[PDB]
Amino acid sequence: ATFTANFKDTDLKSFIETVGANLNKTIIMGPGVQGKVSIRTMTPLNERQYYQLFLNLLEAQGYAVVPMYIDTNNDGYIEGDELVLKVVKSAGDEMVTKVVPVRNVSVRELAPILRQMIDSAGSGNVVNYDPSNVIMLTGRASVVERLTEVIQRVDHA
Amino acid sequence: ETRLNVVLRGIAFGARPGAVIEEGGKQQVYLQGERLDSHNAVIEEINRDHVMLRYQGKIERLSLA
Ligand SMILES: [Ca+2]
Ligand SMILES: [Cl-]
Repeated sequence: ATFTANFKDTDLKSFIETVGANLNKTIIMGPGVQGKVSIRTMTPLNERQYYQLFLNLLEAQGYAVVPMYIDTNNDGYIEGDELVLKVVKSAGDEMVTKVVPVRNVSVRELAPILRQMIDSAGSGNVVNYDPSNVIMLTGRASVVERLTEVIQRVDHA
Repeated sequence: ETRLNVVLRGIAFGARPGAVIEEGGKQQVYLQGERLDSHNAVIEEINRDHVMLRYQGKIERLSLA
């Protein structure tokens, strides 16, 4: 099960509200959530990766997501599908997101290289290491392309 | 294409899709089967890069800006 998305100049509040619908999750919004969001999925994402995208895009704007476990039926069980989320103030430039499989190496091995690249690329660019041995990249497309080539070079080298 | 003066600003596609559609500078999120708020138009299909509208008994495409 996967998510693709293309958002151009979208009100933050409307972005947030869409992710909630996609994920089937109640999102509660703090006061003064405002701003603009743009993103495009170069590859499909699965639910975790999409949620990570979410976290990534809100963070760029200065907004943190806080998960809350609420028991709406007083049964003493809070099932995963019923987590609530609270949002609150904490061409080569296109905002894109991509999943890169890594076939021959543990992904965490690549950290100290990518750490250097992201520090240099500057803010808005984020690498996420998935436990299934794939790296997720969010940031400016030129940067995402330069990370993708370094990931793949090291993989097949 | 749709002749309605509304702009498709975002599209998130999956099992539970949604579109952000603008009208009069106001953005609003729509799920499939919901009606357009401004005009009597039904988001009949949300697909990957576009929306199909039912307006006055015709199907019309709304693509991304
Ligand atoms: Ca319960
Ligand atoms: Cl509770």
